[PDB]
Amino acid sequence: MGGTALNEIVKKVKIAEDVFDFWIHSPSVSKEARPGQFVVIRLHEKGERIPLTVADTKPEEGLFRMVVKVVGKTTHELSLKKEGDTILDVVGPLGNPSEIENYGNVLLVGGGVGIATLYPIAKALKEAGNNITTVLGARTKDYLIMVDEFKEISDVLLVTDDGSAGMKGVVTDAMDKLFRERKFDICWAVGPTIMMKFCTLKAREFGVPIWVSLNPIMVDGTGMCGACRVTVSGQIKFACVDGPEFRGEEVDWDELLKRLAQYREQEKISYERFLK
Amino acid sequence: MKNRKTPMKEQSPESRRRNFEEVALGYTLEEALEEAQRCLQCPTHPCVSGCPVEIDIPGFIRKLRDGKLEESYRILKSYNNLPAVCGRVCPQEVQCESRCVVGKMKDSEPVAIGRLERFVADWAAENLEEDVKPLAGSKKEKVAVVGSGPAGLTAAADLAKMGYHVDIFEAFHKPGGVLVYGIPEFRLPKRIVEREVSYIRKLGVNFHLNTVVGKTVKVKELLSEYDAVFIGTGAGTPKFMGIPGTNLNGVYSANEFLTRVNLMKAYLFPEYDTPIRVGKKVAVIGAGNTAMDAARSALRLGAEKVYIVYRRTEREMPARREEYHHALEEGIEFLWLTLPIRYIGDANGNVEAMECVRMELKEADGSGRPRPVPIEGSNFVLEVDMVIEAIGQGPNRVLLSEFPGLELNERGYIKADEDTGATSVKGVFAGGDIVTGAATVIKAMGAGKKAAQFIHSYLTGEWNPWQK
Ligand SMILES: Cc1cc2nc3c(=O)[nH]c(=O)nc-3n(C[C@H](O)[C@H](O)[C@H](O)COP(=O)(O)OP(=O)(O)OC[C@H]3O[C@@H](n4cnc5c(N)ncnc54)[C@H](O)[C@@H]3O)c2cc1C
Ligand SMILES: Cc1cc2nc3c(=O)[nH]c(=O)nc-3n(C[C@H](O)[C@H](O)[C@H](O)COP(=O)(O)OP(=O)(O)OC[C@H]3O[C@@H](n4cnc5c(N)ncnc54)[C@H](O)[C@@H]3O)c2cc1C
Ligand SMILES: NC(=O)c1ccc[n+]([C@@H]2O[C@H](COP(=O)([O-])OP(=O)(O)OC[C@H]3O[C@@H](n4cnc5c(N)ncnc54)[C@H](O)[C@@H]3O)[C@@H](O)[C@H]2O)c1
Ligand code: SF4
Ligand code: SF4
Ligand code: FES
Repeated sequence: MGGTALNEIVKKVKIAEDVFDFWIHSPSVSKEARPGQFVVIRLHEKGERIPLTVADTKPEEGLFRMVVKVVGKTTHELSLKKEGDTILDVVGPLGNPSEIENYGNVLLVGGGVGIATLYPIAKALKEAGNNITTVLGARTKDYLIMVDEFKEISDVLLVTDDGSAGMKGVVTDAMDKLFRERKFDICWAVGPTIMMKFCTLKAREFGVPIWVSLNPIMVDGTGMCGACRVTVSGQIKFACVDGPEFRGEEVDWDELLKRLAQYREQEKISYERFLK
Repeated sequence: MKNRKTPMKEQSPESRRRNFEEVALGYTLEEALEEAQRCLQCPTHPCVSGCPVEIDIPGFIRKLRDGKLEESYRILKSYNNLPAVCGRVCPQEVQCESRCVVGKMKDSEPVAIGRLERFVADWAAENLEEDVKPLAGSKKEKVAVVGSGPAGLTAAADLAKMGYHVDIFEAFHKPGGVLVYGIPEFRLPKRIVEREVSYIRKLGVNFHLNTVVGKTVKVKELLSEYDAVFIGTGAGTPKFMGIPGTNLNGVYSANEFLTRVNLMKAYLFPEYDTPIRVGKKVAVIGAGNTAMDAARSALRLGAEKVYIVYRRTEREMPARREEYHHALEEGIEFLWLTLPIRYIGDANGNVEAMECVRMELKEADGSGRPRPVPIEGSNFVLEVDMVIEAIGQGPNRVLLSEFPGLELNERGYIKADEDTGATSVKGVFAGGDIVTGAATVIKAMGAGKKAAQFIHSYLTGEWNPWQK
């Protein structure tokens, strides 16, 4: 033997304090993956199902990229996993792929880890011949860093730190400072729900419509229960089957924000874990 | 009056209400023998007519009383792949024991046929083992089975024995279907399901877990790389009523609640990493087995009050009668002829209440035999901090569309021959809830049996429904 096994963690890299980037060996998932899609994983037998985005794929070598923020137990445990370790369950690719054509001038906005989700979209847009302007925000500067090697290699990048390069603070301010120049009819927002809400609230805009990648609570990820329930326009959609990407104008943000806080008692399993 | 069923060991209501161990403990051998002597061995045996697959009921009961338990298991196994399940979960009240003549005597109960099937299956399951195999390397043809529920497991098992290459593809991490994520441990112990899976696994069947067909592997790949395909995906969407307050925190589909509780084991939290919301007063909408198991799952989580809320009367409740009583024994309260109008939430987000009305009978058959119409001024409110909606389920609409030429029924289920299981697509078969809609395990089993047999017949060239 002496080689790569199913769902092996091939490369692990710590790119920030509580942010970890994974390259995982899964030939099928890597081959069948379309931009905008995600996977649902389970670490151990007692483990839980959590959704995480595919950040990139190399089908020829059967690998897929994923970048994770540590906000609690499962993301923590995954970060503590070492090279050679396997993830117990990996199901994907789930969700509906991004709608990729040759539109025109496109604006992309992303936050910390959501940038990873925002990456294969960028590549795919640039794969379709779009001229992109990308906005990068993060938790901090190089203490918690955002991937420059992705965007600058893939497009012209405007860095919107919370007090460093480019403008200083929220990324909606960088979208705001288009003004004189600007572009024709597309904006993308991937990050925490608040940021995606605001990039939608760019509504002033130049009359440019927003695509957004939602992040609700998921269980199966196959559209079998409705945990990921979202109200688009006035009607109910499932972000695992109908999404995860929707049009921000039609997205109900307040209700999604309310639902992402639906389980806040979950801190308990973080504490019993953090003792060890 | 006189002839009633033989009592079996059962968990006390007060002790079992907080844990998930099985309620019905099962017959001892002497108890099974006592019950078996009650069978009158009717030459016409109407009991058989009450069974969906017409198991030779007086036969296995007779071999049981004769102390020949080995023959009894094989008699059952000729008709039914999953007897340790059906003995537990079959609605015998409306099927086989509903046709038993000793029940037709004046104020007498039928022979506990389900319990005897359960006994023979369990007696030979808990301890006794069978044999090794695989024989599934005999034939040339490869078959793809989609779904590891009762249907897919049965179909795969039968096809493997016939010598064909069998690949089961399962979306979840544990096989399979309702037997793992649907029906709770206190009704169907998972040891039985895991056992059968290993048994089918020992027959040489390959399980592709964590594989969503149409996503992990495309439909047109399954059709390209396989000789036959069985669609046993079952049906669970689920269906939301859509009333106001549906998006509130604390409102659940029975799918999510039970998937968390059964498959993800949120009641063993924080041993298992899957959490569930608190529910001191919980309302479950519907009176089916899905609603009944959900409510019963909820009470074991430390619920102070659990309510059943149902549009129709008691007699119209589809749930298994024994389990209806079990729910009552655990303290669950039933509200008949009550229909929810909206859910009331607080500022922080949480379900505090529920607006409801009462119902009655007026029209004949607008939709559903006794179609219920609400009553004005019957409108009231119920205070609940948790809500689980179990009003039904549906087929997978996107997945079926990826099958070219596949014809659906009245409202989304696959058009498929009842006996052969053959659809409008060459070489493709289907069975279970994906065809009939909501139904029984034994029927899903049977469909798997029949489809497997005609896949064999088709792959040998003898029979071909697809000509033009
Ligand atoms: C399509 C999709 C793609 C995603 N991709 C990424 C990604 O690439 N990188 C990343 O860091 N995150 C991603 N997320 C969000 C991620 O799923 C949550 O952060 C994750 O559930 C965190 O759970 P946990 O590790 O703490 O374990 P859990 O015990 O399951 O979560 C409990 C703790 O985590 C907190 N928490 C934060 N978000 C969630 C959430 N959605 N569900 C449940 N609990 C949450 C809870 O407040 C609680 O403290 C994605 C979500 C979706 C729907
Ligand atoms: C709560 C509940 C309680 C019930 N209680 C009883 C009872 O007491 N007595 C009785 O007789 N009947 C009962 N039933 C009904 C019985 O469980 C079903 O009728 C029977 O299981 C149908 O078998 P099936 O294979 O058609 O569906 P399922 O058992 O649901 O099989 C579906 C399987 O296929 C998988 N699958 C689905 N789609 C895909 C896909 N695209 N790709 C890969 N895998 C897929 C699913 O993950 C699942 O594992 C109950 C049902 C439910 C939901
Ligand atoms: N929706 C998705 O597809 C997706 C994918 C991965 C991660 N996420 C999410 O990433 C989140 C964590 O974010 P983070 O730790 O990387 O950093 P973070 O919370 O500080 O947000 C990162 C950047 O978002 C920009 N931003 C603009 N307005 C903002 C606002 N009003 N509030 C917050 N941020 C604003 C900022 O530039 C900020 O740097 C998670 O909650 C996870 O759910 C979402
Ligand atoms: S009917 Fe009741 S009694 Fe007559 S055979 Fe079937 S079981 Fe034995
Ligand atoms: S299968 Fe269900 S119905 Fe047929 S016998 Fe066993 S129990 Fe009675
Ligand atoms: S995750 Fe349960 S239906 Fe989307």
